[PDB]
Amino acid sequence: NYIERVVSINRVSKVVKGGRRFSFTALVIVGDGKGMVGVGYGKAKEVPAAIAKGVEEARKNFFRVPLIGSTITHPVQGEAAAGVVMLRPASPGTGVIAGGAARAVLECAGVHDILAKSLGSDNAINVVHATVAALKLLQRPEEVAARRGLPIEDVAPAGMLKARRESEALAAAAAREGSA
RNA sequence: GUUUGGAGAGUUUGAUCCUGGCUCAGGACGAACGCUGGCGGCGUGCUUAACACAUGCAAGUCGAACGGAAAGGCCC
Ligand SMILES: [Mg+2]
Ligand SMILES: [Mg+2]
Repeated sequence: NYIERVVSINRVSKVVKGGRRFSFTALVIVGDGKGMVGVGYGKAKEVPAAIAKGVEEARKNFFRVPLIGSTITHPVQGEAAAGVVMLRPASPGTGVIAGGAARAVLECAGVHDILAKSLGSDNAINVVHATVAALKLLQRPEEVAARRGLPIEDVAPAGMLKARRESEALAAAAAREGSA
């Protein structure tokens, strides 16, 4: 099951000697809610065809979000095309505290608890791009440990190790219930 | 050491991105005004003229400091 959010529909227009030739653009976000998300921008003469092209471009651009539990690993600031988004991890229960465009990215990413603030341009297209830039700056503790050559207990905070442990237990629980 | 904690929307253009102001959704009050109005608990009430003030109260008490004797009391 893929969750699909249409963030914005924009009616654009070319000009010609005969008048204005209108077109539609759709910014579409597709994800599985398991830490995969893709962003697709589709444009066509009609709204449904624009959305459909957006869905396809999003699936072409699936990428993986490092998620410790139901939260991002560490605070990050992504900047793209004047868009600036700050992401901060939150404790369980906080919920998605995010603005409209960033909410669509993070919900489809399956982030359940996050604090997100937009600090630059309010243009939905560029806010989405900035949010993706931030999510690409997220690092896994496993990857930090390897890149540093140190063990995991040496590079990460004990409380993040703990939250890792419990999240692995719930993954095992779902595997037990699902294979039973 | 460390989680207990940040949401945005509209509006410059034929269309676009940016910059940038304006406006709105929240909360608060020693409040006022309009419509409406059942009860109780607990608070609270001149923000203006340190303007002017009828009337009654808001500082007395001690006979174990003292001479005394108007009111009571008791004794002729
Ligand atoms: Mg701005
Ligand atoms: Mg006064």
